[PDB]
Amino acid sequence: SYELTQPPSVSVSPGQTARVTCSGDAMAEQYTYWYQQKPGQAPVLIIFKDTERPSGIPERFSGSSSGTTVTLTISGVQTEDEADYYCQSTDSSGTSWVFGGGTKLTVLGQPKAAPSVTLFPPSSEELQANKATLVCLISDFYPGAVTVAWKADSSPVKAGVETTTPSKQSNNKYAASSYLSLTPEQWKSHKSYSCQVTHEGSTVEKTVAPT
Amino acid sequence: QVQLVESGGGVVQPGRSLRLSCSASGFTFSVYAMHWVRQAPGQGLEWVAIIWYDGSNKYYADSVKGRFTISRDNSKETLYLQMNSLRVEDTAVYYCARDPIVGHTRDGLDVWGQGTTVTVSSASTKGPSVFPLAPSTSGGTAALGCLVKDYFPEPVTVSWNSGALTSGVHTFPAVLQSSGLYSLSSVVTVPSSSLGTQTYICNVNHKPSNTKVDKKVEPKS
Amino acid sequence: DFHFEVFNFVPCSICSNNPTCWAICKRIPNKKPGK
Repeated sequence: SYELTQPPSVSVSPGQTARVTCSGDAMAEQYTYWYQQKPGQAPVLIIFKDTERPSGIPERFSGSSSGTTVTLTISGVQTEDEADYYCQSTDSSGTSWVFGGGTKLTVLGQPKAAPSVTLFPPSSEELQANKATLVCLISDFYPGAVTVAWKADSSPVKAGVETTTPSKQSNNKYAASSYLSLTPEQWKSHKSYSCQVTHEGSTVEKTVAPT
Repeated sequence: QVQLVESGGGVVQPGRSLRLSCSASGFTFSVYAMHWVRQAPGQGLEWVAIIWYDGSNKYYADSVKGRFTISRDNSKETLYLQMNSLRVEDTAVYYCARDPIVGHTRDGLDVWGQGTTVTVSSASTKGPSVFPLAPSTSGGTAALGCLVKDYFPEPVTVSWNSGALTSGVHTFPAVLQSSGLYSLSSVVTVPSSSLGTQTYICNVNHKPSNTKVDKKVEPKS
Repeated sequence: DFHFEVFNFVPCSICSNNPTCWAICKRIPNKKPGK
């Protein structure tokens, strides 16, 4: 029932000031807390009781409150500050704990890079197994956010699509994968299939045909 | 050092039960409240339950009320979560965290463990099928890989040429399909002039099913 | 003002049988205090 409202994403450049707000109907009577979580790691306490910063947390992190809205402020953001930030509080009765939806803070710490796309048709071995999977591999892009669109011939297709969230490569650039599941007859009937990747207002498209 | 270690996670079928443990060390466990907090893959943190320092007050999220039971053993400095009537949507990493309730220099969930993984699914243990991603000019590069399809449960590890090939290797995270089975791909970028001489073999290892697959990836035709 | 770990007080639940501890200790409340 009781929910905290937190923006899903905030983007910032190094040296700028990042702000993450979080609101809740009972925040004027209940303390709020802020946690930082990096990919693959446990959350870490950043701000407690609205405004207090524990010893060992850098001074650039601070918190303030205006009543039913609290704000996490990071002055002079560093690349190491890129993480998911969660607000947390309690309901009006003080017997139920609630987390906000989380804010992904993106720190633009390297120049923008356009993605490279490689589209694999279904292998003959999988087709012999009465299955068909088109594999669209996206690589070497930054920031780590893409949208993938599949097309049968010229019309969009959304059924049977599975796309992974971008993860960092070894060269600190991002990669992602998208799958289009089909039947063998679906793969042989259409003239072509295409994987369309959109990244930073630019579009990269590859096409394969069963001939 | 102040430390929290979760254990007891595993793979179970819906309706079954599972008991998690969280062993503390490095601090006076008996004066802190203890939380359970879970996180589904790719999702946010969700509070599960809390127990008072003396084991009296116990509060639960509505999503687990009547099914999960929290308890603690201060003599062993251990926190427990009894999970009954498990559901698919209970699949998450489960953290424990201490909470002083009235802390001064620190407050809230100020110390977290690393978590333990719980997977609730009606699927059974199954090894994967490995299909090649065959490569298709002027000193360029070409991408080739392996499609590790329809395995359960996680994880699966992929290497290339028994670990000798690491440059340009990227193993993607898994995808949970509607069938309840996982699939991922591992790709490596190599010079296009080596596709006729160099041999490329992906080494797939699925420990939960005790399945190992070596698959050679060749250009088509 | 005795401090114990993250607390600015000594919890009475760890005093055992020390009389001087019970004269300065404070009890952890049954409810999380509000603002």
